[PDB]
Amino acid sequence: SHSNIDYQTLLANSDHAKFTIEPGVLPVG
Amino acid sequence: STIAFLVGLVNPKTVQSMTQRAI
Amino acid sequence: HLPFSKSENPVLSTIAFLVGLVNPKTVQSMTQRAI
Repeated sequence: SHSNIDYQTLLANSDHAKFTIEPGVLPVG
Repeated sequence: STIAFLVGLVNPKTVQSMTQRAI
Repeated sequence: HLPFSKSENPVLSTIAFLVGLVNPKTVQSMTQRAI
């Protein structure tokens, strides 16, 4: 079922005017 | 560079701005 | 950095290749003509 861990899909869409972020991209630097 | 061409000011850093630091 | 010998302090991390891969995966060019 689960693994204590969440993930991201690849089929969603964009309002093209969002205001949300997430540390799943590793822009560390 | 990013700092080598800017002082007393800088791009913010929570997003992928280090792309700049590799200019 | 490399254009800046002054680099961010670290003892065990990963910075440059990280954003590198982020941009890479973002390309989605599964047939990216490139190097």
